[PDB]
Amino acid sequence: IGMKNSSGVVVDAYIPRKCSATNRLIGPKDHAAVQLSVARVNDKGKMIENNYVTFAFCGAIRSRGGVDSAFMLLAQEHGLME
Amino acid sequence: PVKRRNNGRSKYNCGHTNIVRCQNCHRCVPKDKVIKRFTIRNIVDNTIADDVLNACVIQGFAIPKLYNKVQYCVSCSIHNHIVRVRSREDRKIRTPPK
Amino acid sequence: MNVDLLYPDPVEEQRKHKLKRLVQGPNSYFLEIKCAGCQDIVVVYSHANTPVFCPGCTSQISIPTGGKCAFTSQVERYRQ
Amino acid sequence: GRMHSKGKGISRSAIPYTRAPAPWNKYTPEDVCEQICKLAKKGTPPSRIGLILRDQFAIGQVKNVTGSKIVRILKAKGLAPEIPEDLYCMIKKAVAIRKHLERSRRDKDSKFRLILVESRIHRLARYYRQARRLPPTFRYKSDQAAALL
Amino acid sequence: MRAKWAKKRMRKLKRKRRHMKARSK
Amino acid sequence: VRINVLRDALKSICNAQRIGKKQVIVRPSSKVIIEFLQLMQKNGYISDFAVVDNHRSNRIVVNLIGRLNKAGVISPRFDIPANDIEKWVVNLLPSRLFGHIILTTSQGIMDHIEAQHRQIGGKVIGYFY
Amino acid sequence: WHPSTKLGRLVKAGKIESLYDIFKYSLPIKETEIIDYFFPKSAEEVCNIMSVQKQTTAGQRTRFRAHVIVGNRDGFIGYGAGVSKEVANAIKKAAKNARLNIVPVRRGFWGGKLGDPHTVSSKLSGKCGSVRVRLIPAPRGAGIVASPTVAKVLEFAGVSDVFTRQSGHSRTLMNSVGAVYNALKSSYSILTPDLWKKEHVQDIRTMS
Amino acid sequence: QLKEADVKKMLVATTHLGVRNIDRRMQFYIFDRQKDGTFVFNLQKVWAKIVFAARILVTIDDPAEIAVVANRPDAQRAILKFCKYTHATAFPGRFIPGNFTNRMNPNYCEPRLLLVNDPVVDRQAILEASYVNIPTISLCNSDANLKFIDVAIPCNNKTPMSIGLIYWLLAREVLRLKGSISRTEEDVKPDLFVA
RNA sequence: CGCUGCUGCAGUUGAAACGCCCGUAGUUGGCCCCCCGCCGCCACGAGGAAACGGGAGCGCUCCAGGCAGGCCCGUUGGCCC
RNA sequence: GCGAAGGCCGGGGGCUAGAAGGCGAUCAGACACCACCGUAUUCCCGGCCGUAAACGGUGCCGCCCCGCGGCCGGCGCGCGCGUCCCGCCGGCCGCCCAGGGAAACCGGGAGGCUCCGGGCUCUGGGGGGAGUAUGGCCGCAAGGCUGAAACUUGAAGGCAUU
Repeated sequence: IGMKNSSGVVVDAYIPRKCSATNRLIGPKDHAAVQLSVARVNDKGKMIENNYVTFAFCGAIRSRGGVDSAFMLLAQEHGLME
Repeated sequence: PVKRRNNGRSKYNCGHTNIVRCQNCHRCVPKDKVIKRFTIRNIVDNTIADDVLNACVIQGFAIPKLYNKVQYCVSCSIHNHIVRVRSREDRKIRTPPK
Repeated sequence: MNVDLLYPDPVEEQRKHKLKRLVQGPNSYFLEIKCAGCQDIVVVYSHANTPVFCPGCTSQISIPTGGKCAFTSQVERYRQ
Repeated sequence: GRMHSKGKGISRSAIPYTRAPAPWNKYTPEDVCEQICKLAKKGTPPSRIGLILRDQFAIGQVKNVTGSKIVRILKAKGLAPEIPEDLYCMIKKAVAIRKHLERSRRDKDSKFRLILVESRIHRLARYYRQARRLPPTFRYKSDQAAALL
Repeated sequence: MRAKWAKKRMRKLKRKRRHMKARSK
Repeated sequence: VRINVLRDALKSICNAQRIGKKQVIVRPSSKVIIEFLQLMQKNGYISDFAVVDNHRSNRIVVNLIGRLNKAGVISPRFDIPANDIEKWVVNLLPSRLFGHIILTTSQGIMDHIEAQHRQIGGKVIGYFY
Repeated sequence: WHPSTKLGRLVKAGKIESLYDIFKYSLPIKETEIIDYFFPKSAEEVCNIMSVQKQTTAGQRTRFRAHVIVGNRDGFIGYGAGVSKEVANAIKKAAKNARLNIVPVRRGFWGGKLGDPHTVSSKLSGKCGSVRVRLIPAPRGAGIVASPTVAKVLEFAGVSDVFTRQSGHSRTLMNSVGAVYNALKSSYSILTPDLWKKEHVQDIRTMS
Repeated sequence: QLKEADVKKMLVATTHLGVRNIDRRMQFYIFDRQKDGTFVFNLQKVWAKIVFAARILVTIDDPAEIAVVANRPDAQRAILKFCKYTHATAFPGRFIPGNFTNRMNPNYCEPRLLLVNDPVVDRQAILEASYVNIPTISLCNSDANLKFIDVAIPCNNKTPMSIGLIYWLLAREVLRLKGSISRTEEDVKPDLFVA
């Protein structure tokens, strides 16, 4: 990722996360944006497995209210929780 | 500024409405903008209703009601307190209050 | 639900207008129907507005309507 | 949008994807072409010839069953309308409003509809004259329209 | 209605002016 | 009347991205819109585009990955000299390195960067960044 | 320094470091101390001060409005606004707000890609009231081509090359400065093909 | 993972019956309509919601950092029982404007993730949570705005028995998913949660 | 001065949508055939005055200049418009 | 070609209101408002006129565009089945998330526009002078349509807030 310089080393600086659902860069002042994590579980003795898939949703997505449907959809297509 | 979306009138899909006159002022007012409060009252006041009801020699006749649609011009309505000047916030309310 | 486009729901497509659809298609069909006098089946449009006469009883079997043609005599159902 | 009105409506006809003849239908191209020819003997207009084939016979689409449209069948037999039906139907309407106007001189609304209908007859005639489906000599006037119908 | 009253005043001047031009033809 | 098919298609593409949807349907299919989508797909702005056969004028379902900011059409198709393919770049797109103007040329409908190397000039179809 | 917000505690702790990692997580900063901890820059300039009045039974009541732009000379810009009955107090509120809204600037190349980033990363657009601003990437020799107020914001930003176009009542400094700030603030949310690749313990607020 | 005889659990809860107005965002969770007008949710979709809220819940490391809010009087006993089982801070009645955006608010708080009983009267909590990057998880009936609500749980929210039960099913799973309590076994009847 | 707006203005209330409808010029036209004929189009050609402008070389003491100069490409005075 | 009202012309008609006129009360003065009487008018037929805050102060055709309603006219679906229910198309609308805008607000646009280019017409370019002068065309007239300049001036105006 990053804006590479002619020498082949990224110059840029901080790299913003992109919202999982709509791929709009989460901006520095996107205070509304949140990045919750869903816990994978074992077959039986369901327990936190020490690794959480990480999912980001920007505030514009949040305002639409689409995050809840997109979040459910995101797990089912990606498997993971659903 | 435009005070009301309605424009003070209920004209929708029309260019002209039938004129009516203020009952008090006699100003010609398009039917859409008239205040139009219908009233169903009693032929005599309640204070006289008891005495008239006792007076009648007929077996079961109630004081017969009077039905009139009062239509008022805007000025006649605000002066006679039929309608009140409200705040920009409450101006939107449409339900008959009180 | 992951329901998407290019492969859409048939029931959902029917409710949508014939031309506002991925493929604009007829909303009308042909009807196999059987008259009281004659047991042979006459194929008729579902929305015939034309006066249509039975091949048997002289009177027309088609009553024209705003949508689907109503019938006056005996009725069969579902053309095959 | 309607040419002469501020009205928007869509009530079209949706031809099927299949351009091939239906299985239940038992009419050969000659069988329906014969019906088209006898319907021309009755004088029925091609819009009605197409409707009659659709409902009394089961040929909902003529071009699917045959290889050509009703007027192509007629033109091959040289039995097509001399004045294309669309113009002719407008001309009937223009004379019908004009007849009513002769009795009533105060129907300004009726007069207005005449200007719109007449304007279509002129517009369709210029296209028909350019295509040569109409003789170039043809002119729709108005007073002489009664004879033209 | 000062605009409607200005137009009427303009008209009663233009008619006077039109009369004056007519005296000299 | 529907004079510019491309404009309607590209505004629908950009409106669907602004809400954020995975598939959009374009009401009229034109071989020029199909080529425009292809140039964008090769560059990676968009994904698969599917042309449903209406048997009338056809439709297109374009899959949106979410990376397109503004895609537009310059109407009238104006005539761009080769010594002006650079003038259009600064007026229309953001940064010389990012963004693509498609211009039709006798050689074909190609992005400006390719045309600039070929030393050719054509007629602009539209800007996708 | 007494920290209050989780970030304020972590910054003093050294658990959370570099403003760039708080901007990545897009979190608000509620204490100017966090900006002071990150930046030991010895640049803060008050861009104009304006007297404002409210008619009352007495008459006009004068308060002053001050706008201060503070910028680490390269990569982060902050513009802040504040009010009070005396100008000095208002300048403090505006300057503490200016730090409490310090934002990153992407800074890319006009096309001379080689060493240091010299220009805005793409066309930058900002709108405050009527004022609408466009910052255009420019060749290295060509400098900051802008009006003296919007040029100060660009120096404090450290964008060496920029062609700026300002349209509106640009005479309103609050709006002109705001519009350039808005353009620079959104520089880090526009997708470019170089950020098209994809990607809990790493999270900044995960620390608990 | 719906079990056997919900008739004495979620169907006894009346969690399925929702409201007479349906939001577009709640259409998937809802199924059929009764002639009187009520819309009835689908219970396995609510099980897939119960475990899903639990997944975000077992992600946060300190449960007291997670908070839970309600303004509904019937809700008070339920949130408190949820506070007794999982150790999560309570926010009874008014959330208080500026609780999350004013340091000078005497109770300035910063919950890692928020839980709101409904977007009907616990709406301020969802608005403020947006300003400070705080996720929102909420139980929702059919007429529910999902604006700023990151995850939603179809939940009657009308019956006190339904509000309490939703929480008991939710509370059991988060303890079972952390593993702190046993899982997949034969405990309190949610009647303690309901008031 | 984007207060003339091709780029690039504005017209609900700041100035400004004709009261409406038909309508000729004018302007604008859905999708559609891979292969050429004429277009426009675009690329590069020739061929076209210098001055000027841009530009090569050159210390008029610097300079505005001027084509000079140095034992020298066929020493220059190119080349672009 | 049509085009409210007022007006005009040649006839009919003439109840009601009622420009003008007259009048009683006012008030410093009202000749005005208010009361009373009242001519043109109102109304009809045959022509003129060509104007209105002729308004949604929003040209026309085309596209996508977010929910939740009401009404309206067709059409179809379900069910035992009722002017029920769900849709579809077309019209009238309310509220509105984004989006936009100087805001008011608009969102069936005033959105998809400084990130500025779907097509066509019309109009504006600080305030006045002035919609005047003059010429033209048109009308019986009233006037309509077109339409300046000399000259004067630092604001006029929009929408918000105390």
